[PDB]
Amino acid sequence: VSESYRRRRQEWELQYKQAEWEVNSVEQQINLQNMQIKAANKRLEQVEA
Amino acid sequence: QFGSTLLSLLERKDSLSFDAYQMIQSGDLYRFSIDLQQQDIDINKASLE
Repeated sequence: VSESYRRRRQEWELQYKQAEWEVNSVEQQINLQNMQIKAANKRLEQVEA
Repeated sequence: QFGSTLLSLLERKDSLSFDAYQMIQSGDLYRFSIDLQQQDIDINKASLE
């Protein structure tokens, strides 16, 4: 039983750390979307002019 | 004959003035074009990251 709990912990550790990486990735998405917004604005400005 | 001759010259002039104005006017769009193209380059950099 003791060793079983140990393995369970190993699993939980790996699991959470992977989720952590994913949490980082979404930030990159946010940055990209902001740049995209900038571009859209430029397009409008171009049409306007 | 003199009057008609002169008239034709004014028609010429305004033609040229139109074309000149049009060309310089069109020259500005490149500004926006450059802006957005460069912006896309940066966006691709972020994607790479």
